[PDB]
Amino acid sequence: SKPFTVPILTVEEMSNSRFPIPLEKLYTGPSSAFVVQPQNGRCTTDGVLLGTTQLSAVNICNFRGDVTRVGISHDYTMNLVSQNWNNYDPTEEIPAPLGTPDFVGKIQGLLTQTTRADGSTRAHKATVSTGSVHFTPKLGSVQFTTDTNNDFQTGQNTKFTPVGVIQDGDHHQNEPQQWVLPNYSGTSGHNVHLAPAVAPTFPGEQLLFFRSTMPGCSGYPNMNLDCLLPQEWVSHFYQEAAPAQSDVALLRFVNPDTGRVLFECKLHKSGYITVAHTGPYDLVIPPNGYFRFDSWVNQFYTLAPM
Amino acid sequence: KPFTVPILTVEEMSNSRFPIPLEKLYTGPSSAFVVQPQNGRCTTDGVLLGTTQLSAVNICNFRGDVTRVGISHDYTMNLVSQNWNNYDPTEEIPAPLGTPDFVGKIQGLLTQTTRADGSTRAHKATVSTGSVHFTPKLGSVQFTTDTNNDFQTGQNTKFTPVGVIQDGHQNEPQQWVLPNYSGTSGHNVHLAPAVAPTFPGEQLLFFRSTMPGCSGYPNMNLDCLLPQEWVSHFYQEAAPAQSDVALLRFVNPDTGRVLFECKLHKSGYITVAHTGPYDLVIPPNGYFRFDSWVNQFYTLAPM
Ligand SMILES: C[C@@H]1O[C@@H](O[C@@H]2[C@@H](O)[C@@H](O)O[C@H](CO)[C@H]2O[C@@H]2O[C@H](CO)[C@H](O)[C@H](O)[C@H]2O)[C@@H](O)[C@H](O)[C@@H]1O
Ligand SMILES: C[C@@H]1O[C@@H](O[C@@H]2[C@@H](O)[C@@H](O)O[C@H](CO)[C@H]2O[C@@H]2O[C@H](CO)[C@H](O)[C@H](O)[C@H]2O)[C@@H](O)[C@H](O)[C@@H]1O
Repeated sequence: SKPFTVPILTVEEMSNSRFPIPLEKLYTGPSSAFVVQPQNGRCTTDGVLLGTTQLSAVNICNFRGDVTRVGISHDYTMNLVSQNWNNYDPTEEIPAPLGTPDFVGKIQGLLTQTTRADGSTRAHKATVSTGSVHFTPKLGSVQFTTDTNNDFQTGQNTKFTPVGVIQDGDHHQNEPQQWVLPNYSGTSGHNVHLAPAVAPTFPGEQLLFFRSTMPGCSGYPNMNLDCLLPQEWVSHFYQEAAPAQSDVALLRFVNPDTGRVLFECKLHKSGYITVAHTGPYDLVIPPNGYFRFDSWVNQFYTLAPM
Repeated sequence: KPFTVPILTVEEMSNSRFPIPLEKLYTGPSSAFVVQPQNGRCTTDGVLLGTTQLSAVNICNFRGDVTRVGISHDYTMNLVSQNWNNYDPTEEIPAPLGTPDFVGKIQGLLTQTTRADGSTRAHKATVSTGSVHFTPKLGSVQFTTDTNNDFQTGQNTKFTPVGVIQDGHQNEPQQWVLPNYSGTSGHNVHLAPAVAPTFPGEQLLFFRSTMPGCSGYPNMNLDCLLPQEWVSHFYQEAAPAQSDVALLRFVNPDTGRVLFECKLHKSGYITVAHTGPYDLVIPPNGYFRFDSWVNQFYTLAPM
């Protein structure tokens, strides 16, 4: 049956699967203090999409719909539609629309709008607070704070394009909280249909993360953003749909110039990586290095230490 | 190695000329103007062309340090690469990889971090690619912003694009007019070639998106020759071309029925047999499938 592979793209050639920005580096660290349960960048090695994961990075943390002003304030409610402007279905068995933010934080960008009848357009700086009780994407609406109280029109197609994150408070880097899921239905109900939490189980192991730095837009935010799989790996597995022959795919990270293996890791078939290391470590890698699938192993495979 | 194209549907893919999803397929005449985009250019055997790079999220982004123009709201950015290292103007490319390849006013947010204390900031900003100060091949561009004092010198600064504006209707942007990458100081160099159908009865097939509009009455259509995912696929696979033309069938997998066939030229663009403007009608699960290597003279069934 179809041989399994991972892409040959280098880390810096790839994209974060949790926000529309490039990858910067590989990082491993302790996760015992967190529940690591992201909903974007979740895909099995056989190509089954999980959580809120969809196929292109450009759609992540984007929103579309019509807007109405909240009272006489600068806030606007967006009634969500799908990526292609068709109705959103809240009864679909997913946690929230595909691409919905999967962390608690205040994401800043531009809210843009076109008036269909005459082609007039407009844009305003806007922020969505995903920890707000008004963040209810599973129910079909989210709220934005904007720089206007009267320029947006009702009944017109409106898009939010994300740019970065903000923070407010004396406790610097206290938000965003990248490992805290929002309440997709607000106070109305609990989250449903989630991709599972992941954790290392084998002695001496940690998760391996693909790390980016989100742009900061105001205050003193925590800009670190870790994903479990690059977006290009999600797309690759989805298209290849190569069957998993065991629970774990052993990958070697290779320098293509010398041919030498730098380290090895375990790609679990449910779509995340562990390495043999303890503590925070920014991996020291050559920029042309890439991952290579070598063989099908089990969960108890003892890796060469990082 | 057998040549293939991705099995992704149109709406699962991204525009290779701006960081937005694909929406639809369009064919029309293009004899009256020059089709020479520089992003989304790649040969079927994986050679990147023009200003093309590998991820959609880096297109029309800019990074560098900024300095205010006088005491105005405009800022000059001295460009660096995606990972904050040197841009070399002597490299034989038209401009940095990912540079905009149309004349227009692109609006987004200009963001900055002060490294010493982690303070951050963001301001609405526009880059006019038809401006004499749009000189990315020289290493700099100019932004008009909504501040005249908040940006600091010597600090990492990023422009994230969102959409386009217009002044004066739908007269700008001009998607098929390349900017002058060196301004008035020199002519464009090292360009991916202009494209045109050569076989009678054929037209280009375009992968189309709508750029968000941010002010005025802009022309929001944006057509690319190859989805970004196809660029990335060919780059990785590097499958040899057995002729100059790959025959693709667009298939509805619900039925196994072929909806239309098209020619994917080795140098990286598609033609169909049709005369006139046409918005293609496709099922949501439709996709392109490579069937065989043929020649410039193979007659396509009418689209
Ligand atoms: C940390 C600063 O963040 C940005 O400024 C903030 C505004 O975006 C908004 O949220 O209001 C707060 C408080 O009014 C702003 O913070 C103040 O900004 C000034 C500089 O203009 C001083 O730095 C104060 O100490 C901040 O409290 C951003 O525009 C600014 O440059 C800073 O990064
Ligand atoms: C077409 C309008 O575009 C946007 O408004 C423009 C501003 O973004 C800025 O460029 O200044 C111009 C002219 O002062 C603005 O155009 C006017 O906007 C008013 C409404 O505020 C009227 O529509 C005029 O006819 C425009 O000339 C945008 O915010 C606005 O909603 C319109 O789409």
